[PDB]
Amino acid sequence: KMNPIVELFIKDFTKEVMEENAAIFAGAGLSMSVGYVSWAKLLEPIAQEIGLDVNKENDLVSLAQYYCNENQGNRGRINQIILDEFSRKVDLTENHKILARLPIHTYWTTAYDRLIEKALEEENKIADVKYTVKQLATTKVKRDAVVYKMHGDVEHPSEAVLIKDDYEKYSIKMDPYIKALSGDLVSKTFLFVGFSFTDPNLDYILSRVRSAYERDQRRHYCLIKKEERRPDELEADFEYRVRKQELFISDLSRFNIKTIVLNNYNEITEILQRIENNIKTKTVFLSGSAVEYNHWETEHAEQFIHQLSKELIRKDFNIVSGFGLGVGSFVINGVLEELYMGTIDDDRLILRPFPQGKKGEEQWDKYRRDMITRTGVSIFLYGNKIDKGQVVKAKGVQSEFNISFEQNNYVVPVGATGYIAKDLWNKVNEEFETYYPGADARMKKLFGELNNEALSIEELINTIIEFVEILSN
Amino acid sequence: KMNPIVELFIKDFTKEVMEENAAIFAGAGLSMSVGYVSWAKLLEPIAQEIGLDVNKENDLVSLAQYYCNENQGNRGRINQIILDEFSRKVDLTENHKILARLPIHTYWTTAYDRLIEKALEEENKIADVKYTVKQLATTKVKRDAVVYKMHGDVEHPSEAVLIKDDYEKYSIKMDPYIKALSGDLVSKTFLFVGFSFTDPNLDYILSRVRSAYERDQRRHYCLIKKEERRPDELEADFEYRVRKQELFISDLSRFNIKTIVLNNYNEITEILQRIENNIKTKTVFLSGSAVEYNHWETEHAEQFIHQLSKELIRKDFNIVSGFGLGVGSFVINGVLEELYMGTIDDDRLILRPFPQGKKGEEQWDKYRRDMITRTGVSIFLYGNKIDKGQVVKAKGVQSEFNISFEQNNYVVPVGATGYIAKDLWNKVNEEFETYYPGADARMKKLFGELNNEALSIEELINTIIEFVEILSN
Amino acid sequence: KMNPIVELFIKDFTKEVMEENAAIFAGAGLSMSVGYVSWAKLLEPIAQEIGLDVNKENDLVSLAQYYCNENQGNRGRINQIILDEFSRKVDLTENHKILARLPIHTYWTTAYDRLIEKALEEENKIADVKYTVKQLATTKVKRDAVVYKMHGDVEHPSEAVLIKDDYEKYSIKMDPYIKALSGDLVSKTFLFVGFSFTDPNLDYILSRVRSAYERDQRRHYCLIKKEERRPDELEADFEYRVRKQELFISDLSRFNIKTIVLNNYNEITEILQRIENNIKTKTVFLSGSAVEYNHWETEHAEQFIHQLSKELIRKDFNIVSGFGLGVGSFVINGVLEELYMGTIDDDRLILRPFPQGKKGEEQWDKYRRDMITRTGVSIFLYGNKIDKGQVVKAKGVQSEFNISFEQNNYVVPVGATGYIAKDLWNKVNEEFETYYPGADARMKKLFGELNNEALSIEELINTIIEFVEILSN
Ligand SMILES: O=P1(O)OC[C@H]2O[C@@H](O[C@H]3[C@@H](O)[C@H](n4cnc5c4ncn4ccnc54)O[C@@H]3COP(=O)(O)O1)[C@H](O)[C@@H]2O
Ligand SMILES: O=P1(O)OC[C@H]2O[C@@H](O[C@H]3[C@@H](O)[C@H](n4cnc5c4ncn4ccnc54)O[C@@H]3COP(=O)(O)O1)[C@H](O)[C@@H]2O
Ligand SMILES: O=P1(O)OC[C@H]2O[C@@H](O[C@H]3[C@@H](O)[C@H](n4cnc5c4ncn4ccnc54)O[C@@H]3COP(=O)(O)O1)[C@H](O)[C@@H]2O
Repeated sequence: KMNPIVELFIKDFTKEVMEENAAIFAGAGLSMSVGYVSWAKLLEPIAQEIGLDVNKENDLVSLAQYYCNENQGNRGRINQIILDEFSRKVDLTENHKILARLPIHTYWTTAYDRLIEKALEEENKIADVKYTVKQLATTKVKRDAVVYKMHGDVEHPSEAVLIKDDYEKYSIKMDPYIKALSGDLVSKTFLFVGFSFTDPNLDYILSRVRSAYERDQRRHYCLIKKEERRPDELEADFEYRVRKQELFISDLSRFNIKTIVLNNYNEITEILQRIENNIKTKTVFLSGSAVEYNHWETEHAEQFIHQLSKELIRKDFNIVSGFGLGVGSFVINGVLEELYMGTIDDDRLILRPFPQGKKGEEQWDKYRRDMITRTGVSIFLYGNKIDKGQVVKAKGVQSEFNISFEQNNYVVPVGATGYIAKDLWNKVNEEFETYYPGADARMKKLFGELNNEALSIEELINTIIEFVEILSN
Repeated sequence: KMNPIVELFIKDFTKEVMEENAAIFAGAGLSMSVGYVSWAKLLEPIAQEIGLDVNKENDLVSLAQYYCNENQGNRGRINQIILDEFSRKVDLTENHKILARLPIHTYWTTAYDRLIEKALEEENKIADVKYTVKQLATTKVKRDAVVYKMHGDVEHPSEAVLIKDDYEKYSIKMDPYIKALSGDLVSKTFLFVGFSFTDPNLDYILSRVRSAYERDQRRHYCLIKKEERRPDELEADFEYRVRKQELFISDLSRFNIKTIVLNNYNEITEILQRIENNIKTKTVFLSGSAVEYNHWETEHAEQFIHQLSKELIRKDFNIVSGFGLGVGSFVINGVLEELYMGTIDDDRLILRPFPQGKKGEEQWDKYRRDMITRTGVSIFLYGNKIDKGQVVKAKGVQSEFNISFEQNNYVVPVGATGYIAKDLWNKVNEEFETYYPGADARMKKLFGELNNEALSIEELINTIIEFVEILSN
Repeated sequence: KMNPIVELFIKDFTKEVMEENAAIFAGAGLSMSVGYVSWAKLLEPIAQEIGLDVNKENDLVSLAQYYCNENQGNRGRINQIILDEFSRKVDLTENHKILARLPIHTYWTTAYDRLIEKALEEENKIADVKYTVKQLATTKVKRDAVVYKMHGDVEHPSEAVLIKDDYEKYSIKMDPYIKALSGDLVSKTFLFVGFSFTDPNLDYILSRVRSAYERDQRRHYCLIKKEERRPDELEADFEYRVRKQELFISDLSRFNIKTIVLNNYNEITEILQRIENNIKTKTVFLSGSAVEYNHWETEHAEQFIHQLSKELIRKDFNIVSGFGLGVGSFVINGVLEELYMGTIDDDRLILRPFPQGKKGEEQWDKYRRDMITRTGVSIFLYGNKIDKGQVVKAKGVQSEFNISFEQNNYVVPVGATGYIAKDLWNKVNEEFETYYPGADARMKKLFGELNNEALSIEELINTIIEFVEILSN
């Protein structure tokens, strides 16, 4: 768990992303942990040529402009520097991979590198990268996300926004990008990551949006790390910097941009992981097959499964089922009862009955893996089939459990149902920290209660629902 | 083996590439086997909109120009078509991978797709892709090859050369690319693959180079498939098409471009594989360790190894040795005698002595794999070490043989030397077709003679040299 | 040390040359210190024949054109003059030898003499000299550099560009050379040495490149000597000449050519020597053999050597080692740890194990000399072997030190390691000015600290690294 402000932000932004109305605004700071050297370090020889010192300079745009002025406006050196630096092959950080995995269809970047594009490519996602006005007129077919590189691309250094001339002519040359960013800011919920909010173009666009929409501006989010006490600095200077940062945050609020203050930069990764988990765990994989329903009678167990599926649908969960013999019909009935109040939404219930025959069993493993990949939580019930007239614990449920563990999915074996479910519950309780690291007391109590045969249908269903909810929320 | 013309071309172009003075000119036809639909198929709705038929049209540039004329010069539809088609994700063909593996530093492409770029990326090579005049002013650091997309990129459809207006303004807008291609044509040996030589820009550039250099033009190569009898066509029409193609190839030779006529398009892959094999097999991995030199005396075996290494250096082979105990010193002496006639060129002899100690043995496997990867032919001699005062057949030579086989390197175990070399020779002779598929009678005779103890030093060395040469050449 | 502008230029141009993307543009002024009489002195009788005075004339091209006009366009006299003058045998200056020693593959010359060609020949380098349009169509095999004599050769006086007619017909006759120079100016980093930038052809080419590339021109460098007060001139005239030169330099920046102002012409030699030293010292020769590691334990010394080699690789140094007994394995391990993060680049680590036996010891001396020649800095560690069961200071390390001194390589004996290293450190400290003339206080302090046994592994390694870096950088 994190700070209550962080928890509220995680809930709200997960809600925004699940509606596919969220955009990510990534600054250069998101790529500073990857391995690219700092822009000030690159400009250090540039500053030394014109007789300045990059460490004593804070406005690097004016520094680059001064260098260009000292060379009759020529940018060849800076173009070569940025091409040499930001085109290097660097391993992607975890933040880029998580952002690629999230269902985010809009990225706006002020960085010249192609880390977002590579992260989207490695997720088998089609990325429509735009850094030219002409490129706005063409859309890639079946694209997953669109990346607006509003400061240019690394492979086109001459069109990168680096000097004051570029910022001054941006409002004329790149006006369609300004219009697009204004439309996204008024129509989408943005998350600013790695952005210092010192960009003149972004200040201009935000001021225009504020002038247009007054107090009815859309709420956006930013992630900013708190000020850290430098070794040379004194306590008074640190407190002054903290107060300055606080005033900087209220000003951003003037643009209806709420700032989340983070202790360190790894909290960005933690927040992204939490959002990804909240999105992924909303889909539950219901598994099991039952000819004999352990201690419970047939009708009682059927009603239990029906009401469990109805509660899962009611709690805004998407059920994926393999249509196991003896369990599939009743989860289908529960979903139908919950939804027919109507049509079967494709997202709420995904049914994947296994092909029957010799041909089906060849691809059964890939079918099972594809079915499980859609989910983030696996729920196992019973696990008994009939082979030679006798009830024998099933083997498909064990394969499902193995696939779920290999995909880092949460496993919720209900031991009260018995058979392979009870075996899996015993296995999980044998090594609880391996499957649920850092579990709370309530989580342990719910997991232990999952193997209670004295619970009624309602009590067991409520225990399962609460366990799945604390896993997801 | 292929046609004598093809063999002469393979020898000459391998010679050109090994000097790193060869360039590849790839047309759109090189990407027509990957999965991209034909440009005529894309223009079929375009032709139907202006009332024409793309099947009845041969000049598609004029067709696109007519379509643009019917729409007040607007190219949005064609830009969208090319962006949708040529930006799709398609698996690379073998030709692109072989070309990426070859030491070719210059590519000139008339195709908009990024197949060459992806092939170079998958080989861990830095590719400097150029399709804008500005991009010519910046060079990537430590780049392996430069790709000039002279007709534009797929991600920038508006700048693609498709219509007659683009060809008519190319000489003004893209003049630096014309100058660069002229310089490459006069300074590098080109191989035209997938090019139909119907491009007005290439005709203009070739005519300018011819006018500048008269009969002293640099020779270039092209690969063209012979005409095939269409099912509907008659014999007379097929013969007329063959004569027309012959006249086309002879006019092509007016520009000092020799054409290799191929029966089918897989012969392009065969030629590329042959060139890659000729380049790769010129580096021989000399392996072995010997305390007791089988039947031969110590001095006799040392002289044999020395003269074998001297002959390998004399036959233009690059020796890579692991400095095995008892074999390394004498191959070093042979290389020194062959070269000191002088300094040790880094390419001719690469020495990789194994680190000694517990720390070295941890990375010994990766060291061995990296050492073997540099070579294409593995030669094994003896293979006996001393462990507890007795001569025991070594185990490192077996690992080297396994790595060589896993890398598809040719293995030449000399059974006359005995020990692990004799064991490897017996293993190879056990399954000869697995290691040398489609071997000739001379190759089998040489392999059998490799295990003859009655041969002298000169005879055995000549047998080894001839076997390695027929493997390489 | 030189001016900070000169230091920045040296760093940037060393970086450019080490990437093998640097070209040298040599004017006639680079050959005016060799012994050739001035062109005005040669034209003095030519000027007197048409009634003019060469001292009162500044445009010698127009003077030669007037002379040709007075003789019906005949150039026999001027051809004879240039053939007699510039074909004389003159000893090469230091600048030509340094430029030949540098890894520069492209020279462009406006001088008719063959000094660059002779300097490249005396370095055992293959030079491909081009002064005819036809010669551009043929490339020498295994050439080290290509020399474009764009104003003609001395042995072909009739084709030398001397008169206004030659300059006026250059754009038509020598158009391929114009295209080649434009391509080099846009693809390579040029250094202009001895060039006055008053050549109409170079002005035309630079204007065309500027018109083509606007502010995205590649940065180039020029070396220009500052104006000197003539004995007859007054202070006001000298200041006017200084201002005129400043305006001239600022107008070459219009072409993105940065000018380095030098006090005298020997600073060209100093800059070239500094660049050569920076390139040469980046390769360090690691020497030593150790059975007993002085005061330090075996494992401690092994870890020290491993981390020292890892730091050397990390600091962009290329290690050349003779694989000495007890030192070679651990430097190999350090290089492998630094690089496997991967394959062993041939440049980063060159391993030269000595051949073992009577045959190897015959060529051991030449092998050692060839191994050391690749480096510019020699680092000596320990130097103790075992001969008759007792630790005896080695003799190969002494030979290595002697060879390093004979090649003017920097020697860094680490006295803390003891044995021959300590003896060499004592010898160097005995005559410090002989080995390190003009050493700073920091260099002396580091050299003294090199013989401190109280330093830890990290402290000693940092001292060695800092000493080697101040030697190189
Ligand atoms: O019980 P298990 O071991 O694992 C149970 C899991 O598997 C999947 O459902 C089973 C099974 O109910 C279904 N099935 C239905 N009718 C027959 C049948 N299979 C073989 N038959 C032979 C004759 N009639 C049948 O076929 C799936 C594959 O078979 P298994 O994986 O071996 O089944 C669910 O997702 C369930 O979670
Ligand atoms: O003979 P093999 O099985 O394989 C032979 C192949 O290996 C490599 O050279 C060997 C070996 O000559 C060398 N080596 C030298 N001196 C010693 C030593 N190894 C262990 N020692 C213990 C005491 N003294 C030594 O260490 C390499 C690794 O050892 P192995 O691979 O086990 O050696 C070549 O490339 C050779 O082709
Ligand atoms: O130590 P030093 O005087 O100089 C040390 C320098 O020389 C070179 O490495 C030595 C030495 O480690 C190596 N070597 C390994 N094993 C044996 C052997 N030499 C004779 N043997 C007899 C029996 N076993 C050996 O042979 C090189 C030549 O021998 P020397 O130059 O006389 O060796 C490095 O570059 C080192 O810097």
